[PDB]
Amino acid sequence: VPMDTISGPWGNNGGNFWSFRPVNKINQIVISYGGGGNNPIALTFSSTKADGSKDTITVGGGGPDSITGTEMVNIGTDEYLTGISGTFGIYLDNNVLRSITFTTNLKAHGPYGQKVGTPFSSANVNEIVGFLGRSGYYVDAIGTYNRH
Amino acid sequence: VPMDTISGPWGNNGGNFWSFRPVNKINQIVISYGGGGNNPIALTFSSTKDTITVGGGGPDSITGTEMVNIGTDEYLTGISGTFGIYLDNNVLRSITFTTNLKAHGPYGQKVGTPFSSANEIVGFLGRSGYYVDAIGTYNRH
Ligand SMILES: CO[C@H]1O[C@H](CO[C@H]2O[C@H](CO)[C@@H](O)[C@H](O)[C@@H]2O[C@@H]2O[C@H](CO)[C@@H](O)[C@H](O)[C@H]2NC(C)=O)[C@@H](O[C@@H]2O[C@H](CO)[C@@H](O)[C@H](O)[C@H]2NC(C)=O)[C@H](O[C@H]2O[C@H](CO)[C@@H](O)[C@H](O)[C@@H]2O[C@@H]2O[C@H](CO)[C@@H](O)[C@H](O)[C@H]2NC(C)=O)[C@@H]1O
Repeated sequence: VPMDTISGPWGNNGGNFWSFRPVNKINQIVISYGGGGNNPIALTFSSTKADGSKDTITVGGGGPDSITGTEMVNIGTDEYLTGISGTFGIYLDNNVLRSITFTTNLKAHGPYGQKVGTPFSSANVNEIVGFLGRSGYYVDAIGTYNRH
Repeated sequence: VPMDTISGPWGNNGGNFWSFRPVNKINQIVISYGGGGNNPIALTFSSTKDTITVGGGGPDSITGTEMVNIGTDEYLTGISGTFGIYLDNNVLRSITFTTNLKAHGPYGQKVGTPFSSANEIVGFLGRSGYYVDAIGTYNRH
């Protein structure tokens, strides 16, 4: 049984594995921030079905950390995710996701968070049809599922 | 400059180092529990005022406490207990505080790997975060 090509994951081995590849396009992403600054702590990916129901996952933000702010990625009708990039660095003695950018066929959304630490970038070829990685209190790792 | 004899510590490398050796006798120990059960999450050592609390660094709410009251002619002499897994953490599961008079405990659930010290206990040290990762004693004969 064939399975979608994984790019990455990028990051480290903390937290718990997570995966989300819905059968319908991911049209909305919420970046949750903590600590009063631009510190990403959680990601929500959602895909709205024709009937009004949503496929959704939230990863990271597994702790008591108060959500202090959110940013959103809105993916339009003739828009689709093509690439991701960002940085992994230290947030409160944790090597985690520090910034993230979501590229579509139409624009780059972001940067979301703080451009600090070790950078990573997906291969510029392609459609991103899902995400996977590791998370706990924050986002420990992230990669993509891909289909050309 | 001499320093008091350390026994142990026992446990693992989790959490942060802690240490408490007061010049006044430790007369009370509070054992804090979490998750509605017999699961120790924090230890408070207090002197006749010197005090420390170790563990309980999480949002985990305290669901109960128990107390050792050390008598005026009583003093700590040994410790023992177990370490094991509590919510994906290899931490302290039970502890017994022995004095010249009696063993106090056990406090918690006697599950996991046992330990026991080989005297007066004059303080404690260890590692802690959300729970108690390690524990040992300062000693003076
Ligand atoms: C529920 O408590 C656990 O998770 C705490 C947060 O760490 C999680 O999130 C990060 C980032 O996403 C991730 O990398 C971790 O793996 C962990 O996720 C958990 O992963 C395990 C599998 O590994 C999985 O089973 C769990 O489901 C998953 N949790 C969730 C909610 O999904 C963690 O506290 C963090 O621990 C790391 C070191 O592992 C540390 O760097 C972080 O600074 C610290 N976070 C915070 C907010 O303090 C919990 O562990 C605590 O307490 C334990 C018990 O006493 C200790 O053994 C741990 O070491 C840690 O204490 C911290 O220790 C570091 C030094 O090691 C010290 O700098 C901190 O001060 C101290 N914390 C305190 C309060 O003193 C526990 O794993």
